[PDB]
Amino acid sequence: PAPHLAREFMIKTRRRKGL
Amino acid sequence: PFDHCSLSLQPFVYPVCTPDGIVFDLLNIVPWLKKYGTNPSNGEKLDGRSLIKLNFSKNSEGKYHCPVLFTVFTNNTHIVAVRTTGNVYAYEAVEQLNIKAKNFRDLLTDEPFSRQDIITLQDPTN
Amino acid sequence: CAQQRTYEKFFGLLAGRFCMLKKEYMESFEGIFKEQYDTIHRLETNKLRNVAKMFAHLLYTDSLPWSVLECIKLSEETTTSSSRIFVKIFFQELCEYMGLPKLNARLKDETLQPFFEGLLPRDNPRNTRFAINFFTSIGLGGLTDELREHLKNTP
Amino acid sequence: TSVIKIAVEPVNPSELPKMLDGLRKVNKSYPSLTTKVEESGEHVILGTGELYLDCVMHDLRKMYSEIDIKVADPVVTFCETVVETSSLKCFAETPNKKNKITMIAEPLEKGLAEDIENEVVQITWNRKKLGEFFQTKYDWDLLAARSIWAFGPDATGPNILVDDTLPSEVDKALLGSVKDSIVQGFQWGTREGPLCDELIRNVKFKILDAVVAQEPLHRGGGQIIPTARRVVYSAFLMATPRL
Amino acid sequence: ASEMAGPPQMPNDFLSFQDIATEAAHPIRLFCRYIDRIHIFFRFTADEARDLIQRYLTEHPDPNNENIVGYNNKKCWPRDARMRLMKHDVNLGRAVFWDIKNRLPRSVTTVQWENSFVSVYSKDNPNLLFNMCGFECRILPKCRTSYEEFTHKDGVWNLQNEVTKERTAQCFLRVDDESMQRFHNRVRQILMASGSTTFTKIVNKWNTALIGLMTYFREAVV
Amino acid sequence: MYNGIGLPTPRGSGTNGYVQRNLSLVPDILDHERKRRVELRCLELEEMMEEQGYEEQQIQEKVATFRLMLLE
Amino acid sequence: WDDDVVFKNCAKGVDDQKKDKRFVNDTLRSEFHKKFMEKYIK
Amino acid sequence: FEPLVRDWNEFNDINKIIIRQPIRTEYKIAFPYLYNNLPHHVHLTWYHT
Repeated sequence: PAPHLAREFMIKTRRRKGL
Repeated sequence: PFDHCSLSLQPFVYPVCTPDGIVFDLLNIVPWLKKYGTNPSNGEKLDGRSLIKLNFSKNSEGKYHCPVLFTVFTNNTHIVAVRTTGNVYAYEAVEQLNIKAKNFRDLLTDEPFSRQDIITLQDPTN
Repeated sequence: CAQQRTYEKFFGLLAGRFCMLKKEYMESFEGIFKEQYDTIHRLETNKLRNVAKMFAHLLYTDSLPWSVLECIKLSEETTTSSSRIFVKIFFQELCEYMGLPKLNARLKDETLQPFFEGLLPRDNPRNTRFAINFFTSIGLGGLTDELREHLKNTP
Repeated sequence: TSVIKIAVEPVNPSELPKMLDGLRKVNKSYPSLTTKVEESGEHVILGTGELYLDCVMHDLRKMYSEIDIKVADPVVTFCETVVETSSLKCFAETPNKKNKITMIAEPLEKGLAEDIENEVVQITWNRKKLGEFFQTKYDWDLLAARSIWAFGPDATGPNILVDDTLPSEVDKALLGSVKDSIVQGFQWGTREGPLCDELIRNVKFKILDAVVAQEPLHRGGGQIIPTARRVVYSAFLMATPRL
Repeated sequence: ASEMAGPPQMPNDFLSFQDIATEAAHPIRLFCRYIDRIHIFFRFTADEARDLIQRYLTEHPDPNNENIVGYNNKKCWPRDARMRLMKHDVNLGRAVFWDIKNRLPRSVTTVQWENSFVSVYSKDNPNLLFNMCGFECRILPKCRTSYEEFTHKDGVWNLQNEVTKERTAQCFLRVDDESMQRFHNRVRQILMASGSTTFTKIVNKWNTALIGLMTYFREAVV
Repeated sequence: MYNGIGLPTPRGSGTNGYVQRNLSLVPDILDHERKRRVELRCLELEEMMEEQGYEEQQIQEKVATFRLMLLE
Repeated sequence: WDDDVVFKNCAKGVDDQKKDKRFVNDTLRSEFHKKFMEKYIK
Repeated sequence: FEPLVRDWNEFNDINKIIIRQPIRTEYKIAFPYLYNNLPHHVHLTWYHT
């Protein structure tokens, strides 16, 4: 839901590239 | 991975970089040469005195982070170190502070280095 | 569920899915425990055991509110032997599932004091004694002692 | 602006050079197509929309490279910003503890940042015209305008680097010396981002206290940049990053 | 073997030791031999695992990192659930196997890597998989990557720590591919051999095959 | 919508192959800030003075009283 | 441990025995037949 | 119709995916080169007539 798309996106982007 | 030996293949206590590129912990590699003058990285026999050290910093959590940029190291990160220094930095900082400039010195100390003394110990792009 | 020969979690989980979809099942299941307990004396011990297991499963899955234990006013007079075996099987089961530690934490958290009232009855010393001894005989010595500590220091 | 992001990789890792020739060919054919290589092993394509990427992959798979390629599902590229002013100073003194930089940060108001993106107030102006523009347009302070050091990530970026430490600011000797690498580290931290490693947007940085090694020799020269970068990230983080 | 069997005056039973010390005094902790299938459960320390992997790489040098290729993990679980092939894990697998296969004179009997299967539980591998009588089982602790815990349909056993009486892991059960193929062939020969039986007898054999399967596996079937 | 379900052909299944959905689905900061507030006041005072008199004594006089007033 | 074990390494120079690369023109003594037989009979 | 013809991967790692809206067969057909691996004999639909 809405409150946590930012947490989700940053986590996913870091697990994708940035580690 | 970064923090794993090669004769043991488990976590490395005191890392000792081989001049070829394979890290191997001396707490193991001492006996491997004391019983076989060859190294496991290549069955071609080699020197022991050639073993350079490696000094890896730690963060507020203790994870082995690069010196200058403070980027916590992972299993994809490209990590190069200065054989003339003994400290290990991220390939990005080492390059774009010694490739953008011409100052092929150290970055943690003012130790000048030879531009052949950077060995890249782990870089997925290879 | 009750008429079967031995338990399997199918019926509990199915009712659980219904009550977890809408409330009316939660309502009807609190009522269910009420009346089932009150008229349990009619079940032969296998179906009584299966009802006891069913309610234990619901309670530890938290499909029923832990309030419903309000009903066991655990005097000696106010309870038939059949009701006593129901409490025995029920509590054996709860302890064997969440473990004595989590069971103890549950029964010892405060907000459920009002409902655990008659279960941990301290007002009248007679049923206090009997309750404690029953709980011991079945083997909940921990809650037993805590309450006896209370009672011995009370007089 | 191409914001849609698509990762590509051949099925048989043996086939990487042919894929790279394919990516060259498609870069040659398409004017705005962006390609990148993410350290984590990815060859990444930046485009504008689903149909754009569809026809790019059409030209890729069918004509330029007849190799078989797996394609990850799309995502967007993000930016990073703040909502609020930094609450305390985190401050980097270079490895040899010779120069200390205290600098804190805050969110820019849309109007300016969009103006910087529109090139209204291009910094190839002189400080006079900058201040004119600024004090006029956004109730900006004039000594502020004189303190406006840089814009960051590249020639025109929404970020703004400004120094305010008057009495020691009158150490304009070693300041005016090192300001170049100071802004180099600013540009680096701003192109590289703390949160996702994405270009940060709409931020104001204020250098408040710069201790400099007397004669800031190669000590300052080389070592100051990573210090400046950690300064940027630390202010940013310290009081309030956001996507 | 004598520590497992216990003193002749007071034997132990299937998997029991007389004391925790004599239980922990060795890498082989459990052993079961069904008529000619062998199931061993090893628990190694860091230094024991290290000595093993040295003594194995010494005598089967692997420079090009080929140890990963031959391995077999189970292609029936999801990808979150089979073994992960990290160099240390696959090397400890093959070292344990290469050690067990040297204890047997080759002229008496042997042991084969293609017919054997080894599973390692590490800090890289949270699931311990194995395959007993006809069942394909996978054990997952709760401390490990089990952020969400649940009960479920009866494919799942909740294993109890007998000392403190609380659930510490779960075993997920499935039917093995060899058993599924056995059942398929049973039916194949019911059909093949049925132009000489009556309808009632064809159904009698279907009924026997199907009770035989369902009453043995029983929740692995689901 | 065929989303990875049902037989790619309902030929050899012994069924019709119908698919429905699961219906049961659901204080150093303070110090810094205070110093800067006076520092911003120092710069504004010095410039204000030079515009209203750059006689350096005029500037120093106005700025000094301003700095002292702020600190107190 | 490892004391009480009877047979030390039984496989020292076991280095792959090139019949898996020979071709014997004899139907019953070939590698294909030996593997077929060993796989299908029990 | 019947299917025209009939291992490991590192992209597919689900911990790396950002799932907002479920990708349906309409999408995979509208953009057969962007939502599809191994498209062979694929005709390209588009029209805005």
